[PDB]
Amino acid sequence: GSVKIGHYILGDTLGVGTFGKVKVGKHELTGHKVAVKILNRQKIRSLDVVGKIRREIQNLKLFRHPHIIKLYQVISTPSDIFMVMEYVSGGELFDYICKNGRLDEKESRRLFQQILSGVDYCHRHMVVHRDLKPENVLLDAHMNAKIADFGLSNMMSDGEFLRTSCGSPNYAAPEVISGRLYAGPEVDIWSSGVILYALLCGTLPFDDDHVPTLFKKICDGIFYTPQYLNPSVISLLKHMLQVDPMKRATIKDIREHEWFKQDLPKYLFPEDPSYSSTMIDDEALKEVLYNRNHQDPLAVAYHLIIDNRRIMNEAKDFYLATSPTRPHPERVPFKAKWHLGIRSQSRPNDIMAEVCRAIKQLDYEWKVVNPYYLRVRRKNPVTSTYSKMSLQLYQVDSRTYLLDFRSIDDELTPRPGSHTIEFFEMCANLIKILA
Amino acid sequence: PAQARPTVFRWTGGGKEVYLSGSFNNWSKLPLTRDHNNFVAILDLPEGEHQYKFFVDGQWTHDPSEPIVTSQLGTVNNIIQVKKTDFEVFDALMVDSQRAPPILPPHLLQVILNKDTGISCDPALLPEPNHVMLNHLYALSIKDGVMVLSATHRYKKKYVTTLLYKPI
Amino acid sequence: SVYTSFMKSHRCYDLIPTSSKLVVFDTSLQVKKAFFALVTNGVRAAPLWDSKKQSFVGMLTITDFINILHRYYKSALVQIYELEEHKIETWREVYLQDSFKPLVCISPNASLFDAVSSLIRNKIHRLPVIDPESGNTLYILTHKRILKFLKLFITEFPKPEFMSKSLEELQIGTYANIAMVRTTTPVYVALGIFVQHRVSALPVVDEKGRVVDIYSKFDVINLAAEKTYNNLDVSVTKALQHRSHYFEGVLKCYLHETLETIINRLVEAEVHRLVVVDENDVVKGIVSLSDILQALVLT
Ligand SMILES: Cc1ccc(Oc2nc3cc(-c4ccc5c(ccn5C)c4)c(Cl)cc3[nH]2)cc1C(=O)NO
Ligand SMILES: Nc1ncnc2c1ncn2[C@@H]1O[C@H](COP(=O)(O)O)[C@@H](O)[C@H]1O
Ligand SMILES: Nc1ncnc2c1ncn2[C@@H]1O[C@H](COP(=O)(O)O)[C@@H](O)[C@H]1O
Ligand SMILES: Nc1ncnc2c1ncn2[C@@H]1O[C@H](COP(=O)(O)O)[C@@H](O)[C@H]1O
Repeated sequence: GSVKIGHYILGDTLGVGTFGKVKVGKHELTGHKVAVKILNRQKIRSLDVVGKIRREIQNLKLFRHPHIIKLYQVISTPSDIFMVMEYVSGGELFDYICKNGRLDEKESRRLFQQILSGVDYCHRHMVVHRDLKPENVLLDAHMNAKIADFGLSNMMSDGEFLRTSCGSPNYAAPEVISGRLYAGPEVDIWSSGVILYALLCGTLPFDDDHVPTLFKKICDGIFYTPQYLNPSVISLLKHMLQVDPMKRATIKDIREHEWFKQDLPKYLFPEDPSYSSTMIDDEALKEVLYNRNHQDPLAVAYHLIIDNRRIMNEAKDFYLATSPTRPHPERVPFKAKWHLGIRSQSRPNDIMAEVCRAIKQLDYEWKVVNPYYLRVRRKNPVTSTYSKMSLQLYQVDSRTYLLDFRSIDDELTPRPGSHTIEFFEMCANLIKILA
Repeated sequence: PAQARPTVFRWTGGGKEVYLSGSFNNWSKLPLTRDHNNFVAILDLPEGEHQYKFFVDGQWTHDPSEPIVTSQLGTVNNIIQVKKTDFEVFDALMVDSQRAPPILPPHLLQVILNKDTGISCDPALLPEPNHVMLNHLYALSIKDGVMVLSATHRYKKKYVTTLLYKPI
Repeated sequence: SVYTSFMKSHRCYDLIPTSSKLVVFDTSLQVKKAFFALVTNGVRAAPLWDSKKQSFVGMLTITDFINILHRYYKSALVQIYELEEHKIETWREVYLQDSFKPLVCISPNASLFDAVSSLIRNKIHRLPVIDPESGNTLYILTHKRILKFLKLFITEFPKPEFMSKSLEELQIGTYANIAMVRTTTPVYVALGIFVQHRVSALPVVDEKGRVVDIYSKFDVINLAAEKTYNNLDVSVTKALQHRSHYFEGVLKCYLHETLETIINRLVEAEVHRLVVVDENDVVKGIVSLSDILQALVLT
């Protein structure tokens, strides 16, 4: 007898994983090849990712996109979980660059457009890969990029930041190696910049055998630009590799960049850069894979009305506000400066003590997760329900610190009052004391 | 259908020959395929109890790390119960589960109400918010005995920045 | 109809913009501070929140600012005491001693036919969209928002014959019981006309009855912006001088013009009403968005 799961005959080991090995497989009838990621259930219990594994399976299985590895099926056994995925024969992009050296400009751009399309698709679905690098970018027989190994990925939540140490130092953003909080799309963009550099130069932009030197090189953002590099893509690299995450290029910026726009196929970015819906986008949906796959009429109709809405340019100002001729009639006759939470120049220990005694003064219940992190709950004296908020002390500068208020969604059914206003009133009581 | 349920029999150790004998195969010798120090066969088994034993380099033995049953005749076999909950992925994962202040992220320093918008559009409209900015409390310095609080929240694909005017 | 069934199909959520701003007032807030807040945030109306009841009680609009001014204004030599010393709740108590008005709102999953009906039935220009689950007010729905949504997202064809029918043949708008002011008419008198007739705007006419300007309820909020509200003795012309630098002539229409032409003009201009005029600009009546939406829903 052989080793056979889901009619596939398990072959040689492609690669190893922290939880389990990845093994090629071959259909006993058609000879179709897949990649089977074996997850030992007792191992995923030892370090408890069981919820994280459950989530990764959900998201990856819903994903469809040419340049992301597809998850065909997840087969469960008493001792093991089998993830059946598409198989690409070209292997790692890293190995291809090792063997063949640097790719020319047109081939580097062709692959980078495919890779960034996958990265964009992940961000639209609120997923950050966090592991992006040539080792995790595979190739098929036709040299199409395939993004793999979402094991280190994460699902982004509203109002939350990610401090988790991830990936590799060479591909890690300056804020990642510094342990600073980040949103995470800007980190995938940094990694994509290093991939783009590796495609063009055949070497890594930040590398050193001395680890402290390497971490300084990354935080300095200084890398060598070879003479043969197009100044256009150099400007693109400088923007993606910006140390400041607020000055770092977005995917919208890259799509607008002239070097990226050249030769770009339409299937890679069928959608507007915005990750939020527009009136025009919904219009097509109301009229009732195709966007990312080769064109089909049902897919074609979508672009048809999108291009028809664009040519006129008369419908865009309706659904959203542009930031910078005829003034809007209601904007003509009508400055307050907003700020985040409340600031204190006192000691971090003193301001946390003042908060805690004020939480107690208001008869609020609170749990201490971190010295600077608090989770506070207030019972509404009217509706007899509970209002939750999280408190985090941040450091603005040397002498300045900031208390951050953040609302927490409840799990309740339709409920009395306003969840947003109840959050404001709860903060209002505390702010009144602290001010 | 439910009568074929994939079950992994894995022997961890060395050997020239490793066989699997169980109640399912009528105690015959099924050769296990080796991958370094692991010998494996995957069998589709009916629901319910099965007893099995390994033949390793001429020695009949059982897996000490796996459940066993001892017969009144002194026979020691490994025993496995094939159960439906193991073959549903999310049911299997359901039973498996059962210092200085952090530097302020610059993302939160983007204030949607401080952002100025073109004069040619509705004053009620706002730019598209970053998802990390959602649910965070923003405020105005208390003036005239009135405190103003604001936060941006999401309703399905739409966002609403709510301002509350409350007196102190 | 093409429009009637369209409003029956779509949900209020479809009209909610991607990112918008919403101002909410606590009912214990000083009512003068609230009207200043409407100017600061560029908002014409706000939901009222009672912390005691933990519920949205109602809406504060510019009409309430008009009612307060007309009621308590005495002269320019004496401050308006009630405007400064009242709280939103205290004037609401004065405004409706025996009469009782509830909060008219709508669910985001309700249709447009429901929304247009609610605006017409209650004679309101502000319909708050409130999610029944969270209890949060999502958006403030208006006539202007709905008609522009209809114009943008409805194809011209099929086109009903009624769209090519003239304004006169359709009998849309008010050609009787006109509410107007002379160019010299004091602001206080105009506020009184707003209170009695309860109309959105007053056409400003000359000696010959030709409309040279228009004074709407929105224009009244400029009194709070400039803090000139304590002098109401000035004419409506002087009150409208603030918009003089960039103003196009009063938007009008003729009885022989089609319904489609009028709807296109209003959606493009983003205003609530047109002044029906003859060739010398003499005012024959008014066509508002409430007149149009009542015609599109009924038919
Ligand atoms: C490091 C580690 C990771 C995972 C792990 O758990 C599992 N490894 C497995 C290997 C196999 C397997 C698959 C195909 C095979 C073999 C043979 C030929 N072929 C063709 C073994 C199976 Cl079907 C289940 C497994 N579960 C065990 C260990 C471990 O601790 N090694 O001892
Ligand atoms: N949704 C609503 N619920 C209760 N009262 C309202 C609502 N909208 C407007 N009003 C009141 O109706 C009157 C006319 O306001 P307007 O909508 O500006 O014509 C004012 O007294 C408003 O406070
Ligand atoms: N200046 C005005 N004089 C008389 N009626 C008007 C005037 N403006 C609007 N109306 C009418 O008042 C009703 C509500 O319109 P509006 O107040 O513009 O929402 C409609 O029947 C209009 O025709
Ligand atoms: N028919 C019109 N002609 C000229 N201006 C108008 C007209 N309708 C409204 N406006 C102006 O539009 C602004 C807001 O009007 P509304 O929002 O319709 O009350 C005010 O400055 C009005 O004077």
